[PDB]
Amino acid sequence: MSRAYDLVVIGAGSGGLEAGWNAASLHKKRVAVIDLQKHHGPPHYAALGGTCVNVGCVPKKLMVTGANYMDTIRESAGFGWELDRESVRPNWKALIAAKNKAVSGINDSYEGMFADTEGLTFHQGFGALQDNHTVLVRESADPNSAVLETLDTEYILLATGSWPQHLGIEGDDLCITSNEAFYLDEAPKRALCVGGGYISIEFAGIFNAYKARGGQVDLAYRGDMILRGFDSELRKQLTEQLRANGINVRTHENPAKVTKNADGTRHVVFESGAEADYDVVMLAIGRVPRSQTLQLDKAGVEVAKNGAIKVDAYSKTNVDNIYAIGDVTDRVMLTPVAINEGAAFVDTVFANKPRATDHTKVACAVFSIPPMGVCGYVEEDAAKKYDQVAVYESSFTPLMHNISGSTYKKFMVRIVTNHADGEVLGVHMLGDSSPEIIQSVAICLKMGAKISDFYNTIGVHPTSAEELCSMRTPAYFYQKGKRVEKI
Amino acid sequence: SRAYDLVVIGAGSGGLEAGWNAASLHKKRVAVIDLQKHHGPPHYAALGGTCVNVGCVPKKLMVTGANYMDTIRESAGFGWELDRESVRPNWKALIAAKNKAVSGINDSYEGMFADTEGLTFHQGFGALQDNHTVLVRESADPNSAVLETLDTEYILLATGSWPQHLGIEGDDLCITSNEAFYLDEAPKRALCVGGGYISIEFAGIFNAYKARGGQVDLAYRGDMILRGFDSELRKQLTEQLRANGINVRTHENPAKVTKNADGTRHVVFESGAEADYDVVMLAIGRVPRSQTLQLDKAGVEVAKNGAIKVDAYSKTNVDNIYAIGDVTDRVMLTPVAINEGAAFVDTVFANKPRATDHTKVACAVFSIPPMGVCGYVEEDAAKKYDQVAVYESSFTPLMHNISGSTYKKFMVRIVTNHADGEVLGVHMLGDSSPEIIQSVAICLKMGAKISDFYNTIGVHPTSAEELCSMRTPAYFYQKGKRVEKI
Ligand SMILES: Cc1cc2nc3c(=O)[nH]c(=O)nc-3n(C[C@H](O)[C@H](O)[C@H](O)COP(=O)(O)OP(=O)(O)OC[C@H]3O[C@@H](n4cnc5c(N)ncnc54)[C@H](O)[C@H]3O)c2cc1C
Ligand SMILES: Cc1cc2nc3c(=O)[nH]c(=O)nc-3n(C[C@H](O)[C@H](O)[C@H](O)COP(=O)(O)OP(=O)(O)OC[C@H]3O[C@@H](n4cnc5c(N)ncnc54)[C@H](O)[C@H]3O)c2cc1C
Repeated sequence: MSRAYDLVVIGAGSGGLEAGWNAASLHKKRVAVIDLQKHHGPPHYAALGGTCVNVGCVPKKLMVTGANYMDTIRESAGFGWELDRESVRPNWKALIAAKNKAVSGINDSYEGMFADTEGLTFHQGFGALQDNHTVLVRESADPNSAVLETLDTEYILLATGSWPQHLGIEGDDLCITSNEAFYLDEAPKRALCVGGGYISIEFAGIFNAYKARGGQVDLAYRGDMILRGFDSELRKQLTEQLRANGINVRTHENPAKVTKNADGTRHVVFESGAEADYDVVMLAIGRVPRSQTLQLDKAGVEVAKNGAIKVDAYSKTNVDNIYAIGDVTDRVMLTPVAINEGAAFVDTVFANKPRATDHTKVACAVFSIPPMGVCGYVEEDAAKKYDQVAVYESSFTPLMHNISGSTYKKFMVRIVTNHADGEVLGVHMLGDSSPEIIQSVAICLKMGAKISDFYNTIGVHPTSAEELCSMRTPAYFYQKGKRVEKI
Repeated sequence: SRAYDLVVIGAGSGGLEAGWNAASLHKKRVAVIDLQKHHGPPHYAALGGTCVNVGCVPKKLMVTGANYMDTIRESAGFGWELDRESVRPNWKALIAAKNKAVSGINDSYEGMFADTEGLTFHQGFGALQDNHTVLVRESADPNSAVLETLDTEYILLATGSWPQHLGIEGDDLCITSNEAFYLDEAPKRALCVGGGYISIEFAGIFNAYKARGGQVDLAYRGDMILRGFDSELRKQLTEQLRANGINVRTHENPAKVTKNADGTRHVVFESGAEADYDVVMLAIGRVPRSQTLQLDKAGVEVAKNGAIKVDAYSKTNVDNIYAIGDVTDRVMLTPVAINEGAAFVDTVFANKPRATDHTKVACAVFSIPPMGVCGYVEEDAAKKYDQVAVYESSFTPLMHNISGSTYKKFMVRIVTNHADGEVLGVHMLGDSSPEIIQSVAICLKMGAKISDFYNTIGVHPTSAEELCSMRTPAYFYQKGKRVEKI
């Protein structure tokens, strides 16, 4: 045309593909999506479908599902299931092969999508900017490589995601990150997860279920407690449940130096001086916005210090026809948020239905064993926003577990309210099914539920979630930031 | 004045709520009567009620156990190697573990009466001599020994319900869920008669614990199991029941049951079909247990079937006699019984009249896989509103590509009033739907409309996030008539 394409998307991931397909399918726009690869795995790891499909949500969940069988096969003994317990063994190679066929199945569906959505096209290569109206598809991330394509477009959407952060330390190249974790051929007998975030804890559980019999999994983390940013009672009890299933949680610990040993194992010396030896050292310390090879200065797009592309409520940049979504904008790095921003962008730009994504009261899960589901503010946050805050709590060991022998499995729910009017500002739980229970709780929190709304619903019995409906009396309060006990 | 403020007959889910709140909160003298102090034969229930003893608590423990059959099966896909021909379910170990759990709850209740001043337990069959005198006797027989007499200002009858029997010959050789909890061996061939949640729940428990060559038959008169639930989910669940090995026999009803020389029972079906089974469990319905209470000499009205007629506030036609829970036959679930017990104590001793909302009650079926349901079924909703829109999803979770249980479809169906978008009912089939529905009911009590579901951001990867993903109706009921175009 007077512009060959309507939109060029860089990144065929969660947001990118939502954006790309609705603009084409619903609005009949000519959309080009660029990505580095068509199927998961090395060298790029992510591919069509993004990080979540390929080296993220979907494979980690199957791998956590697989890991959960260590506890359910142990637990069947208390309900009468007799089996030769000595014969039980995990097979990591069997897991990675089924995960690999599941993930490649998805990859093949996306190809089909493009095949029958007129106006939608996959362009493979490294996307980079020439100016706000020309996108280059290059052979490599290097600015000097052969340009394969030069796409002239009206609108540019940048949806390139995140990448694993590294440690500055000597030996970093002898460490893997979650990307490689998915493709290991043998499960580590001893593994060090470093970081205290959800990817670290989730991977500590997987390695723990699949390790060989004298194995050990350590999780090292700089802070005082893992999962900073979560409810602190929940973070204390998940540390105890983790410990109870054998992960050695070593807080205030950080790698100093990693050295290759003769046999292959790595030798970590910790900043404390402490040193040990592991098959695998996996760094899960952070995820950084992946903006650096796009040549954003060619179009003049502004980025933050950490690389986040700065965007307004509507995801637009400081260049009027360039928008950005997902992890590269560094707001809430979760797939369903990337998708939502993906959809709000097409309503705004092509459907003149201007929406901004609401990044408040976004629920999320940690698929540790046992998992967590969390939504809204933590009481220390609430205590510096509200005047009168009430904290309701409840703790119990599912009766099941007095029969299965994992008596350490306390289900726990913490509700944080604004005590002036009873509106629920946060709901935090630890225990099985909590990922599933919290979905619909977020529906209540977006509606503006009060604690009355919760204790007046008749419970479904016998369930864990019926605790939600039984917390009538506050456990303690915060009169103006200070933990009070009567308000 | 009277010796007692309240005499509760039936120390179950409703009555223990009612007696402990009136004593502990209001400082009343409450006398609570039950037939025994510990679960088990001969009366099965005991202090704590049918749920604690021969109900929700044991059954859920037995379903959780039944479920390991599926998870040890399914673990192979994720790389767990096991000597799979060594796996044997042991019933006696299940029942024992169950019995140890229930007895400990029974002992909690010993403790509760020990420290609540004013609450006491009196053991025997309670029966009415007039509207201020309750008599505790040795047995249901009117001419049995009167162990003690209680003079009271109010009476609350919370006596529950009991298995419905089939009038056929051989009915004396069928068991019901009461005896199912106390069986010695797993039945290898079991017949579960009934299309309801108890029938389907026990068929799934027997299917997992039976001996290797066995079979569970689920027989029902109707056309499809689980009358009252969403039809599509009744349709889907039957397949998944069959896929795990249950011979589901619809349009079937025992006509006659006889004993065989080895004490297996022989059933002659109304179809002329014939079959032998170790156990024939009648789970055809629950009937209000009002018949031994001598309600007639206190002038109390019962319905045809035996429900004690009570108004919104659980008050009978006799001003100081109330009845709550199953015996009133409003919604026979435990949290409703409990709720009515607290409402009654507010109405009578706090004089804050409350009445129980029996309208948007969520309920779960702990079948394999389970169900979580709440609100209107589209057929009912379409009778009340003339623009209903039905939304629906089903997907097989990826886990189940890898586990091999590819028959396990998760399914959610939302029924709305299309005019305002108010959500009238949410119906789910699949694992965790009991848990997910609890919070869906909170939404539904607060008046959630469908845009509230889909404007929420999803928690990925979970089945629950499908709730937030339905923007388009599948069809509609225009003025009672189904239409897919309004
Ligand atoms: C181990 C792990 C676990 C996770 N678990 C969860 C979970 O359970 N739930 C959840 O919601 N979130 C989870 N996430 C995060 C989730 O993956 C992301 O929020 C989501 O994928 C971000 O969407 P996005 O659109 O920003 O980018 P992505 O899906 O990251 O899209 C990135 C895409 O851009 C491509 N790309 C990059 N540079 C270029 C270029 N120059 N040219 C062309 N293409 C390029 C990448 O190859 C490509 O796949 C997890 C992530 C990890 C790593
Ligand atoms: C097999 C089965 C499974 C169930 N599963 C569930 C479930 O998972 N969830 C759920 O919510 N509900 C379930 N229910 C139903 C639930 O058990 C009942 O709705 C509930 O317990 C009834 O409460 P109630 O207070 O009316 O009476 P109950 O709890 O039945 O209490 C009855 C009490 O009355 C006593 N009694 C009777 N007559 C007399 C008398 N003359 N004198 C003295 N004592 C007397 C009984 O012995 C006694 O325990 C289940 C029921 C059954 C049987």
